[PDB]
Amino acid sequence: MISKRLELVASFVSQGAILLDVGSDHAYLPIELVERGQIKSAIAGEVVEGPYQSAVKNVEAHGLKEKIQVRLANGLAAFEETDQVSVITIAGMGGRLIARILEEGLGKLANVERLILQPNNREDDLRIWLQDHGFQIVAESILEEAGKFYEILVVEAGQMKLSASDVRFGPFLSKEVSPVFVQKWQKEAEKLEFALGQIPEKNLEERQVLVDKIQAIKEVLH
Repeated sequence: MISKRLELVASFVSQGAILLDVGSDHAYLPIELVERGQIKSAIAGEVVEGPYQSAVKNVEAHGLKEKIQVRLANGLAAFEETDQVSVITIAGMGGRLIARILEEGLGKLANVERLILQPNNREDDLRIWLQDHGFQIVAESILEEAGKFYEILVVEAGQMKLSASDVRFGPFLSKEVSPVFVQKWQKEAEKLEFALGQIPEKNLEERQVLVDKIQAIKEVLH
């Protein structure tokens, strides 16, 4: 019932966890995880009425009302200390929206062991946010799906100090340089090389930003 993207997210969900899945997609991830004996129970948060009702019905269809609660609430409003959530997944959103949800519920995160985050974009700004709020990345994965590329960041409480290069490329991804990582950044290099092809020729400052981006990529791929 889940895609390769969410299956990859799933693989970081610690055995025995109590899970909060934020904006859960039809509750398929938590349903799947409980059905395979991987977690004890879950909360699926949904902020809109449609996705809320679909998550409620899927959980009911699967007979898992005793193990998965579905709550109508925005982001981290879906849980409280008393829920004993140990893992939170937040997947399928832009990275700055992930940061906004983490920021608004920042006061509840101290007793969560692990966050698994799959930003659709702005991964760099999410890594800055994490670092500035007392979180460290402890694993990263990257996949391709229908011709697009998705990063997954695994995070636990603690300090990190990222280089500009780790901010942009990922401290784990830039070390592995997997075949999928190469396709993503190579494709991004050619996009940049094409755009810098357009804009000419004066206004150096402007072309410069694109030039530095291209070298950064060349360096991390060497």
